[PDB]
Amino acid sequence: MESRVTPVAVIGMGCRLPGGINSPDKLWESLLRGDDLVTEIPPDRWDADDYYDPEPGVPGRSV
Amino acid sequence: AEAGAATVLAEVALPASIRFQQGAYRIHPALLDACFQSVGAGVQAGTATGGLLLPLGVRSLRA
Repeated sequence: MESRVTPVAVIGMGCRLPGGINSPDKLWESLLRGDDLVTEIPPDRWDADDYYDPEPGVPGRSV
Repeated sequence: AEAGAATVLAEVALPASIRFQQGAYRIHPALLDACFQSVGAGVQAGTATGGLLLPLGVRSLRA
């Protein structure tokens, strides 16, 4: 009543995230450690150097 | 270096509209011609004061 919607309780979660994070506790530990999960684009994905360009707005290339 | 400098250098890069073409050449023809255009600076701005010069080829090329 005080909440117009019936309150909902989260009873579990799952996650697979960069930097080897596959559990919420792993995410919490990484967050407390102040770790970063951003890295260079892996080559097997594609050639980052091929498409990289520091110049803004260059067609066909990313920044 | 000076008004009688025998060496010059220039910052050269393909235009954004063409920068993507670099993946299909050993040297992009436009970039190489731009490098040739750098010779137009010469020892002086008055180098070959009259008429237009055109390249006739080079002794050797080392990629």
